Amino acid sequence: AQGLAGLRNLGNTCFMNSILQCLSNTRELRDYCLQRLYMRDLHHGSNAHTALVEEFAKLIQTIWTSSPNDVVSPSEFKTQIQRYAPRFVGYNQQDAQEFLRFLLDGLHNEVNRVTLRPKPENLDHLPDDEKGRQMWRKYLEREDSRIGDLFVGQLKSSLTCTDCGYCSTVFDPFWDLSLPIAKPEVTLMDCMRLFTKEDVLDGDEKPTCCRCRGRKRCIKKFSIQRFPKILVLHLKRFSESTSKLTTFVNFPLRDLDLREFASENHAVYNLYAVSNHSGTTMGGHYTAYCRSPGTGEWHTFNDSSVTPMSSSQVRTSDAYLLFYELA
Amino acid sequence: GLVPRGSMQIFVNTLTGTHITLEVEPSDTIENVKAKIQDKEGIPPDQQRLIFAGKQLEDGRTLSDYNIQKESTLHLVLRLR
Ligand SMILES: [Cl-]
Ligand SMILES: [Cl-]
Ligand SMILES: [Zn+2]
Repeated sequence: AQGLAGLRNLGNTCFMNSILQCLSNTRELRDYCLQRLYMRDLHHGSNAHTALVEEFAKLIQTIWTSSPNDVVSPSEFKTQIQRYAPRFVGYNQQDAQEFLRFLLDGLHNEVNRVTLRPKPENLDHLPDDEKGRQMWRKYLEREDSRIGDLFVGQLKSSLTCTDCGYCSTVFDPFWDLSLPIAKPEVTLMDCMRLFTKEDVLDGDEKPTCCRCRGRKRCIKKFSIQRFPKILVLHLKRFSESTSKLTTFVNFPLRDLDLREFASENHAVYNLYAVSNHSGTTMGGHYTAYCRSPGTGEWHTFNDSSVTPMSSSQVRTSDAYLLFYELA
Repeated sequence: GLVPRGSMQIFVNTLTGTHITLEVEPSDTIENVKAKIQDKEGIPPDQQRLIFAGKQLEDGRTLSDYNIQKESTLHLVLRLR
């Protein structure tokens, strides 16, 4: 059995182990590491303060060459991530999505195919899809890596003035989607429908219409212009008061079909990993449930302990990040 | 006679997925932005994280540093720890 190594907790580092296992079971990212394809994309050597991709790929290689129930230490890797992002120095608990964002940022910068980034323009003459394509091209001039090949999509936001009827569109890249908890019996599709719903911006939220030249009630709506190969869904388990929102969100393990949210008319995903947070907003504990890319069986990865589980045990109210791969 | 509104507007997707509209300048720092979110949402700046184009926006940097333009959306999330 392959890739079934535990990761030693180093002192409140469950958040880091959870994400690492989710990444370890991200098949193409794992393969980029095992095939050492990153060595082609690094532009020069590292030193002791800059070897983030090196240490991340070596941890991955170690996990994928282990025997089941081996326990691997990610202490070297932690040294590199806290050098890149000093909020991770020391041994306080941290948020798994915050860690994900910083880690993928450092990995991407280090393997960015763009070695000297370029330094805006009026695209009103273009149809929407072509404006999207041009904005994507522009983003790729600055950010273009194997890591972005996997996680990056593009959101279209349409802002329509209820007075002159002008719809302003903007296209924002994304590397994950943080989704609101919707609604009883909440599904992930309800949460994505809430994310993308027409949102009426009125009262103290009236935008200034760039044609009426005053504050106007506008309708703002999202759709997905480009779907990423790996879609990370972050559930905003934060209630208004602050404390953790523990709602059971029913997400599917296969056939998450997001075609309804597309900007135009390949938006079917299968789950392969979950980062779980259990406990109080502070003092909680992270685990991961991951589908092995080779066998399709699920395992719970809880720091040192890797145990088998049924797929029926994957969906729980503690799920916090969902890792989906295009079918 | 009022102080002027910011020259550019951006949105923030709040904890319930509804948007707020912020009056800002390119030169505003992320701390200024977090202060505006505090005004609208009542969430302490020290609990806020703002995501845009996969980047978590860092204090000390400006909107301009991240090439955040008109009508972009910042995604507001807190922490589970
Ligand atoms: Cl669903
Ligand atoms: Cl910060
Ligand atoms: Zn108007």
